[PDB]
Amino acid sequence: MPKSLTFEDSINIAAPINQVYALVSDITRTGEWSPVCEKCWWDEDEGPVVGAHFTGRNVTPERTWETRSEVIVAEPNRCFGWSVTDGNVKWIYSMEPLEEGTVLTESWEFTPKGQRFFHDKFGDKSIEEIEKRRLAAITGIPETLVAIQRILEVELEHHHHHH
Repeated sequence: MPKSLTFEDSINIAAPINQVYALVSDITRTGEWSPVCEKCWWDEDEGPVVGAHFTGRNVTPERTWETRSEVIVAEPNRCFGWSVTDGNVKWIYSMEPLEEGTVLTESWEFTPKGQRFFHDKFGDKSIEEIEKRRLAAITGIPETLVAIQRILEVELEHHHHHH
């Protein structure tokens, strides 16, 4: 039942917080004059603080879509969590720097606001659509946590560390 489209996953990575922060924050890339992006900028231009929001319209031969994400929690080298639109989608990345690595803990909190975007169109028939995005995050977020860990550990050594 449409109640709370929320999922979280945490993993211990054998790489420092400098690696983990730079890996999870993937928006800024080769785009000095906008190639695959139409217009994309980050809060590093102004100031990455609570209330600031990085905005990026992406352009593809299929779609043209824009994502603004507001920094509702800014903790320098402790936790960086943004929100796509006014309390609609949350992406909360808790970063715990160990003396042997960093534990990344992601929390996706999709509220009834964006659920209503499906519900108000179909309701009965949109149940599958809200379950779709739920289950795609239940599979997608843990997958991503392992991918962040993996690419870093291969880059650290690749040798010895393999089960």
